[PDB]
Amino acid sequence: GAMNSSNYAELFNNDIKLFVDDTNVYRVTVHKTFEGNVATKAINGCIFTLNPKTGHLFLKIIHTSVWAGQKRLSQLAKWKTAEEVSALVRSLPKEEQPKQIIVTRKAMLDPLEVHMLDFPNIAIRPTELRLPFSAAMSIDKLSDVVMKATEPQMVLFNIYDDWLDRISSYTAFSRLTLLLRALKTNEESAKMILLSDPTITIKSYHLWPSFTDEQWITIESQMRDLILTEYGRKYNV
Amino acid sequence: MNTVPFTSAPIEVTIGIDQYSFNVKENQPFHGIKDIPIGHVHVIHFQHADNSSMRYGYWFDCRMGNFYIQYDPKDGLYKMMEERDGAKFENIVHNFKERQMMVSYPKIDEDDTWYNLTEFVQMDKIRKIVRKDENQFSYVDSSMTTVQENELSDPAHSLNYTVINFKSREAIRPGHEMEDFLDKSYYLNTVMLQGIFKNSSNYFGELQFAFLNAMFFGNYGSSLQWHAMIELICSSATVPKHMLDKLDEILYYQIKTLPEQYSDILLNERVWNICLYSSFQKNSLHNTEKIMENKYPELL
Ligand SMILES: CNC[C@H]1CCCC[C@H]1CN1CNCN1
Repeated sequence: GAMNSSNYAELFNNDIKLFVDDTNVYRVTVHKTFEGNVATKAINGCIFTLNPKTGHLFLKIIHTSVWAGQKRLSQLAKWKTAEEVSALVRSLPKEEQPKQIIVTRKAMLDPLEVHMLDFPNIAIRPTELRLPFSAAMSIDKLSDVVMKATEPQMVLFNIYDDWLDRISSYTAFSRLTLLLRALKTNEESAKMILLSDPTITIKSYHLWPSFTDEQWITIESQMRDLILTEYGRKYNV
Repeated sequence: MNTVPFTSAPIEVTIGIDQYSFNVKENQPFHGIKDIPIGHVHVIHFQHADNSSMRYGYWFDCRMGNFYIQYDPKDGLYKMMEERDGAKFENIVHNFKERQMMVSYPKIDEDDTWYNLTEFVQMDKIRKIVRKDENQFSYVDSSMTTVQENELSDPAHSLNYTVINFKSREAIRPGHEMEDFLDKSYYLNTVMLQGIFKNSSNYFGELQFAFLNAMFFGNYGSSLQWHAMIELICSSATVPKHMLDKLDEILYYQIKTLPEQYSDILLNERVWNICLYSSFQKNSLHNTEKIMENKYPELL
């Protein structure tokens, strides 16, 4: 059933599972036409498919060519998402395929269920959590690889960098969601926090700066302040 | 005209015959139902005055034999039985008619209701849904589960309706996932019509039989089946025009006949609002939409 606050630690047991977020699959800019009408122009998107225990991000880039000549693109986007997730699972060997796929939006359940009928033993689940994975395109390297793609492409990143060498999955997931919740509430501030100190670099194959443990504690504290603040600045409290 | 005599009426019971019903008191002198129209299936059904639980009854076609009702005090119900001795039967019936101990199937001449509810319903297909091949008539009650319900527990006592499941490999062609799920024409026309039912008459007959079991027995799995078969048509973009026109007539008479006070349990809001207002056929069921809007505007 639905993943929520109560069964949170199931994410970090040894049953392979993936989160799928489709928020950034179909992305548009809205603009005026010469006649003063409005039109959309699609830009590249991505499926965000994440193993929360290991940090594997299977970033399937959705090139704007997949929308050419198609109608009802917001609906197609959910079925395209499901098609690509199903293709991903099929590509994997059996022991490496997930036991559960958790979708972040309920509208992905039926498209993914239908695409996975060949896998009756993979549970497709919703969640009540309001996970901030839409902010994945606020991570500079992810946004960069999506926008530069000239064809469909799958790119692999560890969204935890090397954190698991020192902290547990549970803690790594909590750090990720805090970083993303911050980036989603105030991207400018959030990014300023992460990069304020020039001496702290990001490794070639990483996404985040190489903070020491003590530096992560400071960073994590600053991200909480931001989120609390923007909650005031938004609600006047 | 045919007759279904009763040996006796030892327990107080409401007796139904098709869409009609009458009350019979304990040990009232009642010896059956006469003037039953030939050419249609019929259902004779029962609700005990003491245990309104378990409505039950029997589907039959008087052309297939001489049938009578006799209470069984061991099993506690009115049982349909076949009399093979034709002269014994004629003699019993004539005596009971001469003593005027039978009620008359009370059909108004203008009234095509029963025909319109059973147009495509055949005894031979009923007998494949309700499996009991040593009898020519078929028992149904409120509690019987469907084969599909059993998959989600006694198989001998099941309603073997055709399994319809919109999220099934049978319903969904590999590579047409979105296409087949949003437009079920493949599933209706190729899988179900061409493949399983063979023609739309058999499809409509199972649809009508499922409605009737839902209405007369409050049989939940039958109601599920009726709505699934409606939904499969309404959610198909490509439906033969004659099927749509006939479906509109079928549903019109089902909605017309439904008790005003049972619509809360027998009508699925989601299916009817989807079918009448969002589906591909939202514009194709004019009679059904008008009667639904005038009679159950709350549901919608
Ligand atoms: C096919 N399992 C995935 C592995 C790919 C090669 C390196 C180890 C795993 C890499 N991770 C990073 N994000 C994506 N997966």
